[PDB]
Amino acid sequence: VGLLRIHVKRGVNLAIRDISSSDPYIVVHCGKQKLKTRVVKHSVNPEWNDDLTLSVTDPNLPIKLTVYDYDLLSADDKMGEAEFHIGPFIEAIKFAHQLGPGLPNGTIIKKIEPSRKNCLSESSHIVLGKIVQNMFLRLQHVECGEVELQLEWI
Amino acid sequence: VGLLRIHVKRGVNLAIRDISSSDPYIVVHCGKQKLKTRVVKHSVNPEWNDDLTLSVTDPNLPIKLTVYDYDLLSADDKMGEAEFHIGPFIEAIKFAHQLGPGLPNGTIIKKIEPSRKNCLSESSHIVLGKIVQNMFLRLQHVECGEVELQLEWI
Ligand SMILES: [Ca+2]
Ligand SMILES: [Ca+2]
Repeated sequence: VGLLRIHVKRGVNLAIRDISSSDPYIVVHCGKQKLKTRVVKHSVNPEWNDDLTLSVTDPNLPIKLTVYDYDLLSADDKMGEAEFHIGPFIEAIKFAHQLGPGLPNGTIIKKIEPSRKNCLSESSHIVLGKIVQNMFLRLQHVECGEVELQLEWI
Repeated sequence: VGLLRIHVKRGVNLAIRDISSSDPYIVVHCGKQKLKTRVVKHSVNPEWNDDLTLSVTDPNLPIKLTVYDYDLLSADDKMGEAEFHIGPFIEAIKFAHQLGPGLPNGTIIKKIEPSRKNCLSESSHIVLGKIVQNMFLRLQHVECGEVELQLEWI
């Protein structure tokens, strides 16, 4: 158990779902938690700069992220989804805690490579007072779009 | 200058463009060469197993790959595109030639990591009598699909 802070920074080249634009927001859901960002109107490169805080019980179940086009009068169209795992992040955190302040500032603790078994668009760095994981996610099931976020815990 | 053999092996989870299926084929084009594979009817996981042979003049210009849904009565719908570079491959080839048969069979000469500046879905290996590059490409501008190919030269 712990508290995962997801800083949702921005979307890049998101899909159009309302002809001229989209009104994108993100839903994160982990088991049964569902948290949402604010809506950015008429944008496919939204700068959400929005923080979500997730309560982790089970560090091994994936965290799902979905982008939607907000529309007041109909169900919101999906604009891509991605999953990520926070196992490696939680382990990098345990380590840094057990080493103490002897671990130098700016140290990259772990590099995670994009593969066919994840949604990274580039190598994800776990970096050190705070351990942080920088993620650039390739959205699945959509013709374009990426989301950039940074993870914190706890 | 040289001859690039592109073994187009298969497509994986390609997009639907004719409701129930697609009839996918690939066009490769490098500057002004345009070469096409055979059409696989009613498939989104086509096993093309088809060879294309490209004449390279300029090793630094990208090779573009596009998948299309063949339809006799209308322009063929695009089903994704990708670009790849053969610079690193040609250099791995020069090397193996200059070393000679002292270079062990099965040796991985180069690993190329997926990044936001390429279309790899996983790390691409350049491997040795023949130098070969294995590529798994993530298609762009489409909601799903990958193409697996192997490069040979010359
Ligand atoms: Ca809308
Ligand atoms: Ca068709």
